[PDB]
Formats: sequence, C-alpha cells, structure tokens
Amino acid sequence: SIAQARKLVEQLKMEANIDRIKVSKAAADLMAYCEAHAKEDPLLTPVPASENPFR
Amino acid sequence: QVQLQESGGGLVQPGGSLRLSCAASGFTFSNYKMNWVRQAPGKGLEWVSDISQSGASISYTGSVKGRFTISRDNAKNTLYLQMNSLKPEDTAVYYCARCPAPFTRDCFDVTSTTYAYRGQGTQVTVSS
Amino acid sequence: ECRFHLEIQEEETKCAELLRSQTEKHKACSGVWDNITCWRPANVGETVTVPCPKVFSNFYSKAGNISKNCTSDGWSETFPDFVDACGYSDPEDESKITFYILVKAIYTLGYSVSLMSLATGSIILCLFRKLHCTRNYIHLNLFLSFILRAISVLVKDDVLYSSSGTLHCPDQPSSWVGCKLSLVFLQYCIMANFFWLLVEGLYLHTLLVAMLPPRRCFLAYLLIGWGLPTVCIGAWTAARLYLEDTGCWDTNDHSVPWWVIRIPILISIIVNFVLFISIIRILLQKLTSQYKRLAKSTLLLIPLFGVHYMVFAVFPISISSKYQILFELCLGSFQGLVVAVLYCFLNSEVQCELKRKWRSR
Amino acid sequence: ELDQLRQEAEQLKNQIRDARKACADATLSQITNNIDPVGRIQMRTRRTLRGHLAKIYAMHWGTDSRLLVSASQDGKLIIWDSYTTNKVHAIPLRSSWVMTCAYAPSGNYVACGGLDNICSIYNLKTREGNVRVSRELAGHTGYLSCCRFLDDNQIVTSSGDTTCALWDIETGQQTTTFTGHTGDVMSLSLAPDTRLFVSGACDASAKLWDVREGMCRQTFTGHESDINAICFFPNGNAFATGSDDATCRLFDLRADQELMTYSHDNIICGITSVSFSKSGRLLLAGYDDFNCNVWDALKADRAGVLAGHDNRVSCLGVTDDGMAVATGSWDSFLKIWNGS
Amino acid sequence: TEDQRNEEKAQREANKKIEKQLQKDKQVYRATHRLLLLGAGESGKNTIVKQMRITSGIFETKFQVDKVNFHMFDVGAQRDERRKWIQCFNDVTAIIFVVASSSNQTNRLQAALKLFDSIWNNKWLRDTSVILFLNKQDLLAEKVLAGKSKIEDYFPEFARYTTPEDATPEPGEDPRVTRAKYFIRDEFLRISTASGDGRHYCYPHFTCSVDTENIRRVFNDCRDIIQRMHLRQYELL
Amino acid sequence: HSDGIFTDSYSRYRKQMAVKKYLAAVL
Repeated sequence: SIAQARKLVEQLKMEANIDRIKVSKAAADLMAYCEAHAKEDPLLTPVPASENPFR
Repeated sequence: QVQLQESGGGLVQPGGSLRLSCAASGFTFSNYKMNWVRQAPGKGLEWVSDISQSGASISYTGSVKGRFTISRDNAKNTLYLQMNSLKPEDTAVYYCARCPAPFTRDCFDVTSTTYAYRGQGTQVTVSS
Repeated sequence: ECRFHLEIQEEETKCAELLRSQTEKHKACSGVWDNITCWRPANVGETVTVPCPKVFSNFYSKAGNISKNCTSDGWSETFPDFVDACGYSDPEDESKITFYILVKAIYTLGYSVSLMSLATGSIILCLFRKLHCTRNYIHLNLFLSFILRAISVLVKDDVLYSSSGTLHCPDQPSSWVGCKLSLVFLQYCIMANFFWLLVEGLYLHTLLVAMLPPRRCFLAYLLIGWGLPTVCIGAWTAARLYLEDTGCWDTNDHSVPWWVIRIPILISIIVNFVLFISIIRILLQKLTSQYKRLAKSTLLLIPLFGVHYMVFAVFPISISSKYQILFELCLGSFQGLVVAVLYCFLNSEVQCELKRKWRSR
Repeated sequence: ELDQLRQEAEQLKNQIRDARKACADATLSQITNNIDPVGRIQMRTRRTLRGHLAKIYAMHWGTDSRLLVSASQDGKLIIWDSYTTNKVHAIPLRSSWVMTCAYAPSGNYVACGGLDNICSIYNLKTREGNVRVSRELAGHTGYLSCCRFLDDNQIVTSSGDTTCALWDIETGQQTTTFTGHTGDVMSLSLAPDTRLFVSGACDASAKLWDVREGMCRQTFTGHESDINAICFFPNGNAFATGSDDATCRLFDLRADQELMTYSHDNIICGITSVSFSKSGRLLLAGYDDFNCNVWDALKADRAGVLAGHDNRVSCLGVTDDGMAVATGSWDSFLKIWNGS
Repeated sequence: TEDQRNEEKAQREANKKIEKQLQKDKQVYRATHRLLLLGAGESGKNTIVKQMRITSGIFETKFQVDKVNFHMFDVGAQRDERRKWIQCFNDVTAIIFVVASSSNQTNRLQAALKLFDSIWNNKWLRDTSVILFLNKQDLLAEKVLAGKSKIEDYFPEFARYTTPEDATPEPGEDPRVTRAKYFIRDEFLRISTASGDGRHYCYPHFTCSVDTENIRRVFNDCRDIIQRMHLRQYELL
Repeated sequence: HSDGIFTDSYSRYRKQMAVKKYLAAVL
C-alpha cells in the first residue's frame, strides 16, 4: 500500500545519504586485523598441549 | 539482488491469445524451478503452472491445462506463459514466482501474501 | 580316547588274578584266564555255562551263552564258537569309518569358518558406539552363543578323538572328570545357542506386536539366553551322575538323561517356528496392502531363527539318523557364518559405518 | 500514484548500486594475493557431549569459555562443563519446540525460545537452590529464532513474525521494535560494543540496526536464497552470513558492499551455522551435508573439514578465547574440536 | 588439591543426579508419539481436534489410546511461511494432513495438493509419514448430488475416470459420490506414490470431522508406521 | 541334537573297532 511504499522510499533515501569508504581501505583493515592478532589465535596456530585445556 | 520483472498483460478480447514474459536477475536461472501464479480481483493467490530446472517436467492447474503453455530459456534467463484461447474468468494479476531454494523438489512457498522471491505482476484483462 | 575297553579288560584280568590268588584245594579244572572270563575251578562231572561277557553287551546279535565241560585233565575246548554265539556279525562296518571321518571334517571346517566370522563380527558390534541398540546386543549374544558352540565342539573332538598322544589312556580319574566336563560344556553351549535362536524371534515378535516394548525385557532375555540352559544342564548332570555314570558322558543309553536335554531344545524349536509363522503373516499383511520381496525376506529370516531344525524335529526317526546328521550337523555348522554374513557384513548400517571409518583414516 | 512511486524507488536502487559500483575498484581477493595460505587446518574431536534425546538445535558458549548451554527439541536446556564433560544443569522446558539458546554474559541467566513465541529467561544462581523461570517475554507473533543478551537486564530477540525486538527483563516489555524485513528473520549477531546488531532474513537480505534508537542503518543484498546464519567479524567492521544457496559471504559495513564469497562447486547444500575464529582469519561454517568446514576469510579457499557428525550440523560456536569449537547436530550429539 | 577435590566430587554427584533424571526423562519420552496436525482453516481440523479433546504459537493435545500416549501439536500464531518451522517436525511419528474435499473462493483442493506435494518431497520430511484425512465427506455427498459442482470443470481428467476396482463404497451410496471421492483420493496418491521409495508412507482416509473413529484411525496408522520402521531396521522391507 | 547323535555313534563305532581287533587277536 501507500504506507509500505513510502516507508521503503524513506528507508532508501536514508540508505543514499551515508558515508563512502573505498573497498581497498576495508580490505586493508581486515588484513591488518588478521595479521595483528594472528599469534593470539589458538585455531590458526595450535597451542602446545601443556596449556591446552581440552587435552 | 533477486528480482523478477513481468512484461506483457493488457486487455484482450475473449478467445484471444496473449503472451507473458518474465525476466529474472540476481540468481542462477538454471538451478531454480519456477512457476506462474495469479490473483483474481477480490480473490486470493492461486497457482497456475510450474516448470522444473531443465524444463522437462511441466504441470498446470486443472482449469488451465490444455490452453496455456510455459517454457524457460536459461540462455536468456526468461520464463514464458502462452495464454491462447482466453476465457472471461482468466482476468487477474499474474505473478512470475521463483522457488525458495535451488536443487530442491518440494519448493514450499509460492502463493503467500508476502512471498519475497515474487515479481510485481502484470494485469491481464479479458472483456467485451 | 574311546579306550574304555582296554581299561575294563584290565579290570577283568585283575578279576582272575585276584580271585585265584588263594590256593587251598586244586580242582579237576583249575581256574585259568581264557575266553575273557573269570573262570572258577570246578570238580569232575560239572558243566559250566555262563553268559557271554557283559562288556560286549552292545556287540551281540543274539543273547547267547558259552558252555564248557569239566574233565579230569582240564577244559578241552569251548563247544559254542564265540563268533557264532555272540559275535560281531558286522561285515560291512569296516567301510563306515571313512564316512565318520568325512563328516568329522566337514562340520569342523564349518565351525572353524563360523568362528573366524562370528568373532570379528562381534568386534564390529563392540568397537562402534553407533551400534549399541538392544537388537545389536541380542545379535552380539547370539554370536557369542555360536562361538561358544563351535569352541565346545572343537574341544570335545580334541578330547575324545585325538591322535597326538600315545593313546595310553590311564585309569586315573582326573582325565575322566576332564572329559565329563568337556561334554557338559558341549551340552550347555548347544542349548544356549538354541535358546538364543529362540530369543531372537521373541524380540522380533515383541517389536512387531507390542506397540511399546517392556523396559526390562533384555535382562529377561539374558536369563533365557544363559540362565535357562544352566538349570537344564544341571539336571542333565544329576542324571548322568545317578542313572548312568557309565564312563565319559559321550554315549546316550538311558532315556531320562537324553530326554532331559531333548525336551527344551524341541520346545524352543517349536516355539520359534510358531513365531516365524506369525512374523511372516505380519510381513505378508504389510506387503499385500510383490511376492519376490516376501520370499527374499523369508529366506533372510530363516537362518536368524534356526527354523531348519524344524525339518527333523517333527519327522520320525526312521531314516537311520544318517540324513539328519548330514543335513543338520554338516550344513548348519555353517549357520554361524551365514548369520554373521547376513547380519554383520551385508547389513547396510554397519557397512556404511565401516565406510565412514575407512574414509576417516 | 503507486506506479510513479515504484518507478522512483527503482531509480533510488539504481543510484545505490551505482554508488556501490563506484566503491568497488579493487577486490579483496586481489589484495590478499601477497599473503601466504594458512595451509591445511587439522582439527580433532577432544570431547563428545551426550545426554540429549532429540536433535540439538541451538547452543551457546559462556563468557568463561568453559560452560556452555545447549537446547534440544525434546525439551531440555543442558548446561555442561566442557573441560570435564560433567553436566551442570538440566533445565526442563515448558515447550518442547525450542529453537534458540542464549547465555547471559555475566553467567547468571540463560534464555530460550521457539515455536511458542515466548522468550523464557531462567535464573541460574538459585538463591533458593533451584533454577526457575525468571521471566517470560511475550509479544512476538511468529516464532523465536534467535536471542542474545545485551546484559543482565536487556535482550534482543529475532522472530518469525518478520521483526526483531529489544526487551527489558525487569519490566518484561518490548523496549523497542525493529521492522523492515520481508521474510522470517532467522539469526542475529551482536556487535562487540553492543551498539549495533545485524540480522539475516528469509528475503535474502541482511540488515544492520542501531540498538539504542531503533531503525535500520544499512541493507545488504548479495545472497539469492534465504539467510540461515550471520556473525560479526571480531573487530566489528564486517560480518559473514550463510544461506541456502550454498554460499557464505562477507560484507563490510563501511564499504557497505559484499567483499568475498566462499563457495565450492561440489557443495550444493545450505549453510546452517557460521562463526569466526578469534583473529577472524578462519571462518567455520556448518553445513546440512552432515559436516562442517573451515574457510580462510582472506583467500576464499577451504582450509579444513570438521567431519564427525551423523546428521546435519545445526549450531556452531567458538569460545571467547578461541581455544575450542563446539558443533551441535541433529544426531543429538555435541562435539568439541581443537587444533593439534 | 585439597580445595578442588571437594568441588570435583560435588560436580560428579550433580552429574549423577542429572543422569538419573535424564534416564527417567528418556523413558518417558520414548513411550509417547508426537503428531503434527496440519491443514487449512477452512477444513475440519479445528472440529477434529475439538472432538479429540472431548496467542500462543503452538497448541498441544494429550490423548491416550489403549494405554498409549499421543502428543498432537497444532500450529497456532504462525504465518503462512512454513518453509522454516516445518523442519522442526521431521522426527514426529506422523503428519496428519487434513484436506477439505470441496473445490468457493478458489481451487482450494489444488492448493492442498500443492502443499501435500511440498510436504512429501521435502528433504527433511522424506522419512516422515503422512496420515491423509479427506475430510468433509458429507459436503461431497450433498454437492455432487445437487446437480452442478466445480469438480468436473476444475479437474478436466475427472470426466475420463472410472471407479477403481478395489473401491469399497459405503452401502447405499450413489456411484457418482464414490467416483468423486476416489478420484480425489487418487489425485493425492498420484503424487504420493511417485516418490515414496519406501522411506515413508501415506494413509488416506475418508473422514467427516464428527465421529469417534478418527482417533482409532490415527492409532492404527501409527501402529503401522512403527511396525514398518521396525521391519526396516531388520531389512525385511 | 545332531552333535550328540554323531558323538554317540562315533564312540560306539570306535568301541566296535577296538573290540573287533581284540577278538581277532584272541581268536
């Protein structure tokens, strides 16, 4: 109906007026976060069994 | 974004032939079965016909079979409905509807009030 | 070994050695060790007529006696010939031995291969945790009963019909007690196998008829599987210790000990046949609302219930019992192998589990 | 009136997609060529939690990474000790058709809900010594598909009435209601700061909401079938989502566009659960072809397989310290997995 | 270790108590049959469940037949989007699918046929049996004897249809009535038998929504389902 | 059962062979 259509239109207008960020910057951010916390990830680098609590 | 656009429709004399086309985008056409449903004025949504992934298996509702035909073109990603020898009780808004999931045979929801993978529809009118 | 004849001959020789040890008054016909009898000295003008020795009672075609005339010089000769009076009269028996050996080979192989299947089948139901249902527990107990039966048969054959030793066969009783326990183990294993064949059909019938099975059913099955034979075997042992402790308990002469073990097996066979008929009726009712599927299911269910024992259970014993031996013992020594193949190797669920384990490693 | 409004909404959509095309000039796969592959990821089952009768449909780790709750369709909410396999609690549910678990970050409460349309909050501290229903939030008209505690006093829930809702357990009232989806909302994931949350729905769209004011911020439409699972990246600037079209996808909020697709030609089954590793390098996805598998979020190639389940994997969760991965399945078994 | 032995012992005792209670719960759970009642609002589903009894998203009914418990669930405040919450009922003993044999707003029989086709061919319901209730038989009786109906037109293949030989008409029934009944039953069985493969079975019944025999029909069909499952475990089927 | 029948028959036959050999030796 008219109410649903106008709600969709105003939501789309809200979507239009948002900031823009390059996808290269986002990819760099994801890569930087992954490489910064790589050594703290037990699933990436398995922990020695001395301090593994599921042994 | 999944979207289905219906073209054709209009007003035609009883006993005439009219063609409905359905252009799809946002999904792989081949691995989805699709179908045609319709809503009569003042009535609910009802299922007209369906065609499978490859187009080999076709079925129609009883009040239609023998008159309408369906065919899919996976090269052009387009569904068709041929409506020759129309009858006055065929006046309705026709919706090209898609199956919820690929590689399935059950394909539950088509004729719901707020189904998502359904087009806007085209009005087909027969009167004299 | 079956060398009790030598022991009893030595006993009857000591009979003459001891009873003639005293020397008080020499008679006309002094007691001597001849004709395999404990001859008693007699005076002039006496005729000694004695029955043929009871040691060969099973070996007589006629109830005959041997007569001797006593003379001053002594006993001259026996008037009636032993072969003519109470002889063997078995000219065609010399060729039966091969038959026994032949049979003794075939079923042995059967039991052997059955063992080599059932044991490994057991571990497949033991190693894998997905297979821990009541039906598979009953199947495991049936496999164990088959294994016990095969082991008992092999042990009995080793004990009674061996050739590795010198066959000296001492008269000391520990060996006799050992072979009696071997025969008791044989009887227990056979009856336990029959009762587990019964329990299989009982469980299937209870599943198909009772819409909700009793919770503590399996425990009862265990009793029927294992507790029930014991009591019966105990009864048998009592009879063998009271009615006929003839020797090693490998020969059935008195009717009561034979019936003590014959009755429960026959009852189990009859009840299993009735349950088989009921299950086939249910299966037919479901298949009607194809006949190849029904025939395949009947043939598949025959080995699990042991209904082939129904063939000779009701048939009268008038075919010299050779056909019963050849069918039952020989062929059904492979029943354990057939059961293992049908319910542990070609079973779809266990095969898929084995595929998963194979691809995992 | 409606025709022109639709014809201008479509050109709004065209402008949006033109902006998206302008944003996309470099693909995430190209920028990740310089990095090395993680190699084969070998994970082994360390624990197997038995005790549920029917299929396990949801599960949630505690904040201490030791206790975890799980819901089964037989009507049980079991709280385990993953270290020792002991069962801590065995809460019985009023309604058997439970479809979601939550565990309060403080650890004092546990939530559940399902086809009864009720979110039940259970107190676990048991001042009287027994676990009792602390609250029963009502007002949804669909079915509860997901629920996550913001804190002891607030919870956000996802319903099949095409709506999310933020509650207040103290008063038992819907503090705010999030609408805008078209199909059933199947999953929600809370941002690390608990200021935004994403929801995936049956309209094949993901949607980002601001909790405190209560309206949609961004809508992401890259999937072609309904979304079954969704999860935030650890730093909160991206999120992954799986659907029935047999693909996982990664979306970046700031770029407001899909970045990477995780799919294979031999997988034609839907994706039921999605989770990220501690660093975000690994994306673990449960499939309804009975096993889980581990992608790497930067290279879009499978790095491992978690194959131990006899039915479809329904739920999946990584601990807060990243030590273990719990997988639940319709075979009624819960498995803990760890690296070698 | 003096401060942790007691807590570990307490955890072991708590786990033992939990396991005892779970064993009791398992014994209770395995002894009851869960049924999913499915249909339309214009069928006799509500009347059937009301006879069986004699806001919330799910409705519950406990009824006991021959000391056997039956736990029937009805869909409550839910949308018409059954895609996602149907999978919750893949482990039930049966789905009782109620269909009104009357084809008005539109061809509701065709909608019910499509819904049955969807239920039958769903990959998660492919092991679940369906008890089919061809409800509202009196409407069929007094609709095809009224002179004109909407069954000969909405199903063009009904004209070239003859009553099956194995049909068992009720005494004193017009052949037209039983012809229509068995035509609809065969419409459902055409798609039931196209993909059965022996995993699951369909049990059509002609019901009238007011009678004491529907509960017995459900009981007998559940017994058949359980027996067939047991026979399948033994590879006799 | 057939195991008992075969064992009894074979034991009787072995005793037959032993007694026949003994009777041949003595006579």
